[PDB]
Amino acid sequence: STGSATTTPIDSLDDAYITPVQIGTPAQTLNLDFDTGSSDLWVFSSETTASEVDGQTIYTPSKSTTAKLLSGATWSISYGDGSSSSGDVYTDTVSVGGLTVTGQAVESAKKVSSSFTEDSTIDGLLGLAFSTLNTVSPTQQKTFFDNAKASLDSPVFTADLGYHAPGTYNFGFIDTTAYTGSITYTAVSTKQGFWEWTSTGYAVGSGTFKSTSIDGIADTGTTLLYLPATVVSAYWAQVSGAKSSSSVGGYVFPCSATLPSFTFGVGSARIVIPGDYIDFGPISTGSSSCFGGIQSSAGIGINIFGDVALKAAFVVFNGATTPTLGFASK
Repeated sequence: STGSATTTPIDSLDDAYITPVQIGTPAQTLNLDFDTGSSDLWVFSSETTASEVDGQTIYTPSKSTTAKLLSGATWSISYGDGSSSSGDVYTDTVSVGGLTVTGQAVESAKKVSSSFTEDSTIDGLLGLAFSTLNTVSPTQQKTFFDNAKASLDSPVFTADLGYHAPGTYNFGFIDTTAYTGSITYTAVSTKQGFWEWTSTGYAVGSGTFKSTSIDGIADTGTTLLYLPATVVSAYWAQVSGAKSSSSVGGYVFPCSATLPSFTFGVGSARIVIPGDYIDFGPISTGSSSCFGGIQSSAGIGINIFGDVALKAAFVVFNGATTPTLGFASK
């Protein structure tokens, strides 16, 4: 089997992407944030505290003929941005882009933190990291990918995120029309439950490439590119008037600037992030200070190749017995 679904930016900045997901019988379609940095499929639901729901579409298990309470199971998750959610668990039929899994754990939120409530466009998350990170207790549950894997034509999914445009998540096949040149594959460590890999270095603009190992994670659920402070300082030093602002919480730059590109290495290959991808617009409405898309990972404890980086590539998440990542230009 295969599946193919379009993923759509939630706003004009590409702060996140949503993908429609069918849950239950008859189908209830929710728009989920596919997150290769976590391993829980959780939804706004009929159980969510009413004051914490503001415009989201909810899953109502009582209206699904295939929903079953997973008795005694609970979940609770905290993300890198400080957000959180928790609740109880159903199993139900879940389809993505025509690919169906029966018996998928659908984590129903009883509580969500304010950032979730305030984002009306995201109805929940679909985690695509390794199932070792799944938070269900006392019986850990599998991701949608892990449950689909054995049925897929190939044990892979791909992320093809757009810049200010829709893109695609495919399951079970590699669309050879969706990228240019060849795909470079690189090793993955699953020791922390992430798609963790090592970039071979970077360049700023037209500058020379710096060969240096940068360990980090491929994380579709993180907006920005978080890299070591040395690398980030070297990038922003090329932008007149850029500075790190402790009050704003990262590097800002004059909205009048033209940003340089940023290149990262994948083995001997290179992915170029155009400068425009690094502009996250005014820090507050009408400001002439703009927020940067490359930020320091210092204090986060891991480097994160978030959407800023991944949207410059066609990315293969290879879930074979030994997982690997692949990157191609597009």
